[PDB]
Amino acid sequence: TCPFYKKIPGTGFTVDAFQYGVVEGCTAYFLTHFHSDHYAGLSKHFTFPVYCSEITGNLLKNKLHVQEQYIHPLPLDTECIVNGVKVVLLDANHCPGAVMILFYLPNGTVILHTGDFRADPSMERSLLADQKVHMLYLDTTYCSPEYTFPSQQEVIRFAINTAFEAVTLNPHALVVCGTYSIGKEKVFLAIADVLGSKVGMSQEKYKTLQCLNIPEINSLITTDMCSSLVHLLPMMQINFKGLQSHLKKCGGKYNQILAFRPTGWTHSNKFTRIADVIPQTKGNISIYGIPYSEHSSYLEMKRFVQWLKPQKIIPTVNVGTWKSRSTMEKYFREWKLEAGY
Ligand code: NI
Repeated sequence: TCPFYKKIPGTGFTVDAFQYGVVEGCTAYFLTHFHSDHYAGLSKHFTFPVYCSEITGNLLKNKLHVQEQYIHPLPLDTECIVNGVKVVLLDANHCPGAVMILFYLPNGTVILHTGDFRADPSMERSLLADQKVHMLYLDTTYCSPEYTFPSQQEVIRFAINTAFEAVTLNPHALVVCGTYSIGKEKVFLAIADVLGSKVGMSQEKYKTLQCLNIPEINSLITTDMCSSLVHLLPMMQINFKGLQSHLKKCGGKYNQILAFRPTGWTHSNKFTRIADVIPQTKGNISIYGIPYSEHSSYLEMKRFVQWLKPQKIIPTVNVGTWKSRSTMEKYFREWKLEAGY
């Protein structure tokens, strides 16, 4: 059944709750972003109102074939009334179209639902600065102190420098980047930009990217693989067997592959820095795992929460085990005692 952490009290609303059939008493279904664990269950047969960003609405229409009459896109940073309740959508700094949602309950309670987010100090100057938030539904993906990772900017500088050096040393090297969802587009766009190439990809992935309102996108991507020296493949294909296979497909146009796997966290984060990362190499193929995250580090999460000073925190990630739930509750209490709320 629908878990309590997907329901907004005092309303008929649910958030990211499309796989339970009809939720008894739901009058509006919000969707924070287009990732499959969140939209799971939506299709052309859905007949309840879906509230979301413009970009998530484009993906629902074009990829899932949800009918236009059930898609309700809302502008960001704008007070809107939904079924009698004031809401605001905020940029979540996750993937394209991803939002946080502020609910203003008729009784005066204010609720923030972060969806999935990567906390940033810029959020401290949004419409959140303007009133008190009582209850926080929090993306706790990386809620433990071991989870450090570099800034997105640091990671993209590493990727750009690595690729430019490799291709300038060997003009017959191909760059491949893995993907299995929307998000982390800066990785392949930044590398293609420094190399004066468009990124080449499958017709399905091109269609997905043409839904994201990225400025000048027609100048940056293509379905013509041959004309491109940055290819995107399914993340599954980013291994030596998959890459040797791919290289055969290019008809001796290339003699070397340099591949990127943008992971979340991996345990080499605890020891090694970004300047010191090394690839796995077999033959003329080298694979770099780069820690490009679209979720909060522990410290970023902690700063946001200590700034916001909520009365109550409801985790939305890692909630399935008693050990995880207890660990999280211990950090929340530490944070509240340190900051004095
Ligand atoms: Ni997500």
